[PDB]
Amino acid sequence: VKPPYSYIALITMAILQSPQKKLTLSGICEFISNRFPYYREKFPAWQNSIRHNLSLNDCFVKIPREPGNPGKGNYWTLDPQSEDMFDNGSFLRRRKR
DNA sequence: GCTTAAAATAACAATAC
DNA sequence: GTATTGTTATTTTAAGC
Repeated sequence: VKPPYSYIALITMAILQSPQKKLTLSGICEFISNRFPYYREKFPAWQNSIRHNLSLNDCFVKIPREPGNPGKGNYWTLDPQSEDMFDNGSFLRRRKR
């Protein structure tokens, strides 16, 4: 059902798409599932997968189980670094792996 | 044809409520 | 006690030499 793809890319865009300086792991899961149905169909653990490609890359700060996460109500905050490491490049989705 | 790197995936673990 | 997130580590895939 279609091959896999770079999540970091979708992530970088998920964060970039939000220049408001804010993001939510859950929100992303929705933004992705909303974008890709197949992904929301199989969802072979897009939790760690996303969160992985989400954190493992940008290297930002997130908020764990807070007093305002009834189900999937969390908050993720990223510093002005992701857009920095990106702007520098030119949307390289590999970088001579 | 082989190895190396990075990307992608999965499982657990820790905190918080 | 339960629920949500976070962190780590392992795996797999694909491209680099």
